[PDB]
Amino acid sequence: MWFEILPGIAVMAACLFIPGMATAHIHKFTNGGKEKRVAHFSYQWNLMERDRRISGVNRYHVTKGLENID
Amino acid sequence: AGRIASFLKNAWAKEPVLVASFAIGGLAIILPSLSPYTNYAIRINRATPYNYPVPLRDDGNMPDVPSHPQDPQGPSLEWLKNL
Amino acid sequence: PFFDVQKRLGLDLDRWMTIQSAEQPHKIPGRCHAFEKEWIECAHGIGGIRAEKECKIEFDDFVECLLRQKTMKRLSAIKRQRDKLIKEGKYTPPPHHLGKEDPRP
Amino acid sequence: MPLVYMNIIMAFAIALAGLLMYRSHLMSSLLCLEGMMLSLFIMSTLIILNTHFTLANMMPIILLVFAACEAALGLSLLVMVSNTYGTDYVQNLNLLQC
Amino acid sequence: LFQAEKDRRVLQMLRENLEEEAIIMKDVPDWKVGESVFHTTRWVTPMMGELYGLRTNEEILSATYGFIWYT
Amino acid sequence: SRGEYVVAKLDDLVNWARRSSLWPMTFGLACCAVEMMHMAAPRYDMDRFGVVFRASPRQSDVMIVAGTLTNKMAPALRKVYDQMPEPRYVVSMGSCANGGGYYHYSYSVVRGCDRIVPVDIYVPGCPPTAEALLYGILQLQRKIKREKRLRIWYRR
Amino acid sequence: MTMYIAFILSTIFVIGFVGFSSKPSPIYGGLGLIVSGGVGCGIVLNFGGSFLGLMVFLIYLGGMLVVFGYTTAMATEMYPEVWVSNKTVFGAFVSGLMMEFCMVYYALKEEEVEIIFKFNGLGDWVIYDTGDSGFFSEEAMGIAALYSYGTWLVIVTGWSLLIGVVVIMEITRGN
Amino acid sequence: MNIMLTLLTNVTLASLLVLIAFWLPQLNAYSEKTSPYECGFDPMGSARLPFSMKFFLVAITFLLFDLEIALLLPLPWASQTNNLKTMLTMALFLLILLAASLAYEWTQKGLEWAE
Amino acid sequence: MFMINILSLIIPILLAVAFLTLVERKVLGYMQLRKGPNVVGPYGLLQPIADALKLFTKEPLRPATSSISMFIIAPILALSLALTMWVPLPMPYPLINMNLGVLFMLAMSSLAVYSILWSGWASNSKYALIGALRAVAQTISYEVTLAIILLSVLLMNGSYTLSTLITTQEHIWMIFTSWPLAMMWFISTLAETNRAPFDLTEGESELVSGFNVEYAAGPFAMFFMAEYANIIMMNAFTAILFLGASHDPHTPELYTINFVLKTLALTITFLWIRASYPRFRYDQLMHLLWKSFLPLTLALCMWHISLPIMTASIPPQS
Ligand SMILES: CCCCCCCCCCCCCCCCC[C@@H](O)O[C@H](CO[C@H](O)CCCCCCCCCCCCCCC)COP(=O)(O)OCC[N+](C)(C)C
Ligand SMILES: CCCCCCCCCCCCCCCCC[C@@H](O)O[C@H](CO[C@H](O)CCCCCCCCCCCCCCC)COP(=O)(O)OCC[N+](C)(C)C
Ligand SMILES: CCCCCCCCCCCCCCCCC[C@@H](O)O[C@H](CO[C@H](O)CCCCCCCCCCCCCCC)COP(=O)(O)OCC[N+](C)(C)C
Ligand SMILES: CCCCCCCC/C=C\CCCCCCCC(=O)O[C@H](COC(=O)CCCCCCC/C=C/CCCCCCCC)COP(=O)(O)OCCN
Ligand SMILES: CCCCCCCC/C=C\CCCCCCCC(=O)O[C@H](COC(=O)CCCCCCC/C=C/CCCCCCCC)COP(=O)(O)OCCN
Ligand SMILES: CCCCCCCCCCC1=C(C)C(=O)C(OC)=C(OC)C1=O
Ligand code: SF4
Repeated sequence: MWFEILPGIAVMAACLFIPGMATAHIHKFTNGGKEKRVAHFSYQWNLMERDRRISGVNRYHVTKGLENID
Repeated sequence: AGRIASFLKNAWAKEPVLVASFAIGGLAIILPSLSPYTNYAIRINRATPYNYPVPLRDDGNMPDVPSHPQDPQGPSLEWLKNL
Repeated sequence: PFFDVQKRLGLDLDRWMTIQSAEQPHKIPGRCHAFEKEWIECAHGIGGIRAEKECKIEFDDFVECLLRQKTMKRLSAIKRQRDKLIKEGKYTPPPHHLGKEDPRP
Repeated sequence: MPLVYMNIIMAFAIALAGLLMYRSHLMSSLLCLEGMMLSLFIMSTLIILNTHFTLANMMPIILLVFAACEAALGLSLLVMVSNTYGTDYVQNLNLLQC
Repeated sequence: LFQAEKDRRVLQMLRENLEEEAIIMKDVPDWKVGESVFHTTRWVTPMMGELYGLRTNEEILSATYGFIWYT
Repeated sequence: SRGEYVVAKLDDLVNWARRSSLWPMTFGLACCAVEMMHMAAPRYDMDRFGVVFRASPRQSDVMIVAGTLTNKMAPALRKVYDQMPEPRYVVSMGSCANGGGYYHYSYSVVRGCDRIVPVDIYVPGCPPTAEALLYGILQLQRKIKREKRLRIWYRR
Repeated sequence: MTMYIAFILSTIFVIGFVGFSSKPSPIYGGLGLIVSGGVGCGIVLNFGGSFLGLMVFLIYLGGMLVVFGYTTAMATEMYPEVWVSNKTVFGAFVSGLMMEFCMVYYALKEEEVEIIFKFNGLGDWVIYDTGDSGFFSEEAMGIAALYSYGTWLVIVTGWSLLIGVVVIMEITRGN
Repeated sequence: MNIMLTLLTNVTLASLLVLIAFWLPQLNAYSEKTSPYECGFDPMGSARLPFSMKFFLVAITFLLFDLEIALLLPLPWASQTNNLKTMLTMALFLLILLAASLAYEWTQKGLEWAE
Repeated sequence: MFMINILSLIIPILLAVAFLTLVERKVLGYMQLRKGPNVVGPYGLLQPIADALKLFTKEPLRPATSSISMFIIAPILALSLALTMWVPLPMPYPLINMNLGVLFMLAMSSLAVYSILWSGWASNSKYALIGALRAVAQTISYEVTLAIILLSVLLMNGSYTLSTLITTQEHIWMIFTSWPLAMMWFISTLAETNRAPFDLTEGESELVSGFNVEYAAGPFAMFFMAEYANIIMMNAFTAILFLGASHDPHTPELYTINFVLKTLALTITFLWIRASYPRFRYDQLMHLLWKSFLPLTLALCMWHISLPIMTASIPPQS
């Protein structure tokens, strides 16, 4: 044997391993190394637009801390 | 008594699915009116601040209106923490 | 023809939905709340025949808010003149109107 | 008015003209009725969303409900017509004149 | 703070539009710069077309379809 | 030559794919089919070779004529053979399909299924054992492995 | 002006309406209505109506499916007609397409009052509201509000549905 | 924007698979191969002849029942109102009417297929 | 970069689908006291590749009586929708983050049924027509109960968003609170994907091949891919809905492994059920869904509306 079913099953597992993990990595890669912001409502979108506007680079994921208020 | 007992026994022996469906439906209909926690659910819904609380203009005649969030006046959710 | 049962019994069967300035959920306002409020307060109690005349300005403002025809006409005229000036080179759009604006929060 | 409003109104007009001009089958006329209902849904939804009439958001849903009833009604009638003639042709419905 | 910032941004965009329109519509004989289409003098919430009419396509797309298309 | 090597490798790949995935039609006539049922039984397990029965002639690759072909049935057998998409193969199983067998001199029996359709492999026996049919199927696999369509096309 | 996606979607909406309005075999009418429903769902989504567009699309699928079943049962012919298999159907289809083209061309090239009023175009984006507030969806709130606010609508709708069940069962009795 | 791209990619991949399927192999189509299938023989009648549906009443009822689901979809959002008593009453009323319609059709032999 | 994500979603699903066919064959063989594919490659690992290459190098034929446009369109619609169904599923991050993911999934499923209907009708054959009408009957049987079960389950989630299901099941799986509905839901998915004991659209022992009887080579392979992709998708949806895996935001791979294992277990359960039971009658299926599943579904919907109000456990995010 029955364990001879295990190889093929394992193969399928590896395939199903690829998508989700891939998405996670890509989100981090394109989002500055942190999870991509979720904007289900207009307030979150307004926050993201404000971060993009004040970044100075046109990237919402560039964060400005207390070092920018002189 | 005996008539409804025989009817319920026949229904349980023959259509248990319908008996379970009617039991669950009747419980769902009648139980919420007997529950003490429904008012708590209403209060929890009422206490969620979806929109901005617009301040009132002080006229010197509002003893029950706080002048700051941390003032003792106004609604308090000490009850919600312990729930 | 119209048996006003709601008014007689104070029932409010469907009056809550007739206008856009009537107690929306979560106090979410209509797009033209102020114009319609002004028109309704102007036209209240004086009858339809008189309201069609003495409250025409408020109704016109409400219709303009609803459909925005005159605003589109003004914008179209401004854009047409902008295109005409740009084509022959008399006017150049400023940097902040071409995507090089210094943005603000 | 935007061009989308004109396109939806023209869709309603096309569906009405298709319903009013009868070919052989009756199911086609019923489908034209469904299309008219869909166009009305789209128009009302667009207007309500644009105006931000919040309480009016439930209006299109109710519309759909009665659309179903209408559709169901039509289908019921079609069955009997077929059961009488074996076809859903409209030219068989000529026993009564003016 | 967001309300104050939004107010300032909208007013600044409106003033930029008004100044540019004053530049463009100078040759027109009977054109008033910044003339309202409403009889009432009270503040009217600006339309998206008024705010972003004389700007680029990308800004208009972001202002209109930015939130709806964000997934 | 480079093209010669390319067409040889492509022929190898296509032949391997076709012989490693053989789907015979669900089609039997008489006693021989019972032995075919025993070839799908756990002891021999034709599925372990990639051989899968399929009911639709459009989804089948092989036809195993397992039984006597009567005059009343010959049009139906030819019809379901013609509706098989190509490439397609035929295996003749048992004496009745090979040459008529025990009913050779009958008025109602086709004296061999090869009068109706071309046959690739002849499996003898009345009935052949499931092992004999498995040997015939593997021989058909080897015959498919020997196919050289793309080389012939390239040499045209 | 921006990518005119809504205009293209509405044009496909009209095209599907013409497709099922020329009245070919009801199979193709149902196909055209499915296309129109999906495209209208896309339009409503583009204007912010996710639930309504999804709901209408969801409602039509299955309703059409019931229709497909009914067409196979009582609305079939030996040679079902398509838009190119008949002179009447093809003529109606072509006339609808050309009327839509004429309406569009008279619309975007000039400001003329076709039936109700005139239009200039400039894309739908002009008529937006730039409202910036909320941790919720306005459409969701309105739909949710029917139980609390619309008690009368719920009552009449439920009564109508129950009576509709009774009515279909009454009609299909026969005898 | 992303959803349109995803749908376009899916449709394009499926169409390309169809093109590869129809253009790569060698096609030898003759009239006998492409004939309709009825397991050994020519079909007697057409497949476009009327095919009686014995569950037409349940099919019509599904249309109404389908409509009921749309009303029910808004319930999760609704459960967030302050007047929970009215919302609960309306939801229970709608479900009770749905159950009553089901019972009415069940008792009058409406769920039984035609003979 | 987003195109790379689309490809990284699409290709592994297809590869997984091909391997699932091999896994089904071997599991059925070992449940039937035999072995299954073990000759083509080590442990039969190369069998799906041989199957695909054989199918796509075989001639596809257009039936003489068929309607060619719908005949070609139907497999494309089936496979495209099967691929599209995977985009909102969070593992633990979705490719597309939708406010209403469950409703979009419901709508997509409805669209999938039409492909079976169109292929059966365009085949212009009697068995294909019987299979198409059986598909119509199946959808009528299961659709309403499936939607109401989904609504009842999601009443505890607070929203239709798929990712919120990860938050709702942070401490216990949802099945512990909705194990009755779950069982019904499971059966519905069996009816929905046309899987045994509800494989009535194909019906090999009755309708030869059912709706896809005239299809051959590539279009048939595409229908097979769509069916198996839908199987894996529905098992993944059930795993997300009822078996909530713990998610650590700094290590999503743990959630990915947990989710994949749960989906694999559910798919193997599907194969087990196919190997265990006979076939229903397509009127018996409708009678089961309407006379047994629907009263219980309505009663449990009433119960699950009342339960959060009774116990003051209404979920957030109106
Ligand atoms: C990339 C996506 C598009 C293309 C899709 C195709 C995917 C790639 C194809 C995968 C190739 C793997 C197949 C090779 C398996 C061979 C196994 C080996 O055993 O074969 C032997 C010898 O091999 C064969 O002679 C030839 C197979 C090798 C094919 C040549 C390589 C060509 C690859 C080119 C790839 C290009 C793909 C098309 C892209 C456009 C003969 O053994 P066999 O008789 O069976 O077994 C006897 C059984 N016993 C042992 C129990 C007694
Ligand atoms: C005069 C004779 C009367 C009897 C016969 C009349 C036939 C008509 C059917 C029923 C009469 C209509 C009366 C119902 C009006 C609905 C509105 C009213 O009831 O108020 C509601 C009170 O809710 C009650 O619970 C209504 C329940 C009564 C209806 C349920 C059963 C009765 C209908 C039965 C007949 C229908 C067909 C038969 C089906 C079996 C909502 O109030 P509330 O939510 O606080 O505040 C709303 C304001 N907010 C939004 C700002 C907060
Ligand atoms: C899975 C995702 C990845 C897939 C990626 C690949 C996608 C490919 C799409 C499908 C193509 C592959 C299928 C097979 C190869 C194509 C050959 C055929 O389809 O085209 C031939 C093209 O022939 C044309 O009719 C005439 C040839 C001349 C074309 C004129 C174009 C201008 C060229 C003039 C010379 C100048 C060069 C300019 C080019 C840059 C027609 O031959 P035909 O017999 O029907 O088909 C039978 C094929 N058989 C034999 C293998 C079974
Ligand atoms: C009060 C709660 C109500 C609201 C919740 C209800 C939820 C949904 C339930 C109602 C759905 C509709 C049910 C309709 C019942 C019709 C029964 C019927 O007519 O079918 C009979 C079978 O049923 C009967 O015998 C008649 C009714 C018998 C009793 C059924 C249950 C009635 C109530 C019993 C439970 C009472 C309350 C529970 C108490 C539990 C004990 C403490 C015939 O069966 P066939 O399918 O035709 O047979 C074909 C094979 N030869
Ligand atoms: C304190 C408050 C609590 C509220 C009450 C909650 C308690 C509820 C108690 C009862 C719940 C039971 C729910 C069961 C759902 C319906 C069961 C049923 O009755 O259906 C059967 C039929 O059900 C089946 O047979 C299923 C058919 C298909 C089976 C294929 C799979 C078999 C099982 C595989 C494993 C299942 C795994 C489930 C969970 C999976 C993980 C998600 C009816 O068939 P008949 O005997 O013919 O009756 C009709 C005449 N009266
Ligand atoms: C998948 C399990 C093994 C399948 C075997 C398929 C055999 C197909 C031959 C048809 C047939 C059947 C069904 C059959 O039952 C039978 O016995 C009377 C025959 O005569 C021997 C047959 O020819
Ligand atoms: S060859 Fe022998 S065993 Fe086979 S069918 Fe003929 S008589 Fe029966």
